[PDB]
Amino acid sequence: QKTPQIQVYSRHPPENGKPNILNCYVTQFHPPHIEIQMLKNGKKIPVEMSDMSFSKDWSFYILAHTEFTPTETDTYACRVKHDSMAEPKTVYWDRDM
Amino acid sequence: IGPRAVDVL
Amino acid sequence: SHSLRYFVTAVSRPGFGEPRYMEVGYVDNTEFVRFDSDAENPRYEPRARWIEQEGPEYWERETRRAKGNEQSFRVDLRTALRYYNQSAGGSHTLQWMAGCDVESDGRLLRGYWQFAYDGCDYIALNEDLKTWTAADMAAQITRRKWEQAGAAERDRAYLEGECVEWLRRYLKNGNATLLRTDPPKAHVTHHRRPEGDVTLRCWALGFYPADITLTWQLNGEELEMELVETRPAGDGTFQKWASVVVPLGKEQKYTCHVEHEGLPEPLTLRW
Ligand SMILES: [K+]
Repeated sequence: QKTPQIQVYSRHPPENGKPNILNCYVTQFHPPHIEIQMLKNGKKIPVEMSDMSFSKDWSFYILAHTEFTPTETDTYACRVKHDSMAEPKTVYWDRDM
Repeated sequence: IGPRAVDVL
Repeated sequence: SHSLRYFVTAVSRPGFGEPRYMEVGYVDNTEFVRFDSDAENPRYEPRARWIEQEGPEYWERETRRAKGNEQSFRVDLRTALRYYNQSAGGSHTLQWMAGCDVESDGRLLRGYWQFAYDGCDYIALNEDLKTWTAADMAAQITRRKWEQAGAAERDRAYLEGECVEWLRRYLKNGNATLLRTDPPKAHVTHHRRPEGDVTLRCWALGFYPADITLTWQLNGEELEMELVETRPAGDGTFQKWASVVVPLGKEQKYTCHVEHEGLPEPLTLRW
């Protein structure tokens, strides 16, 4: 069992008001069964998922994304459930990272 | 083109 | 040098029915074909424009090979259950990587043919392309069967033969895409901290392929640095950043350095 590493970030440098894409990039997990959700102010967004790949160390990776328009005040997150962890792991978008 | 895994475990 | 590689995964689905079965092909780390048994009428599919030049014969023979592999993988999964004394009701995965790394002169630099069960090394063809490394007792049983069958000889024939030959063909036909590069567009961002000092973040954006070096220097010595893993933009290009914490008013003494195969030379920038 290998624990997923997550990054949450925009496609383009985030412009309040300018339309963009939010990504949730999940890597280094095994087994391949995983549940990934994207949240906007705590609520589930209805999200495309890349097809699954594995890397040369056998561990899987996938890219979730969704269309979005950043504002001063909207918070966003990626939540991941996988058998390697007791509890879902939530990572919040930081617009500077 | 890709390989064929014809020998089984 | 260049590489052609196939990455294959089978995942068993306890109850009744076929395992999930997937194959993906790469030339120098970029995906060009895929097969997925969960598609409606599953075929080998192109994943880039350049490989679409291949005719219906290619697509049909590759689809057939994938479906043949699906059956071998099904047998493989059931055999693995017996060797490890596992029950039918759990999900298990078998992965395989095979392919060739080839030099300028056309020499085969390394061939690969290796398997993992449930995420751990199972059996691998050694660099000599004649003997197998077996991770455990199950894989020793497999090894003895493959030694008797002369598996390695046939595997090596693919890796030295078709693998090399097809890689050269793909590079000839698709080198505009496969060898394409997009240099990084870099900039520095400036973030005052509550502590009164500044984070400088050096961004590299829009680059292809993935490999890049980002560093920070102070008085032209390297150094303190936070550095995210290279990540996909979602449009085929990659992103990375590196950051340091510096005094407010001393931003100008720090330089960010970017090396990437798409650049005519190393990039040097500041706030
Ligand atoms: K192929």
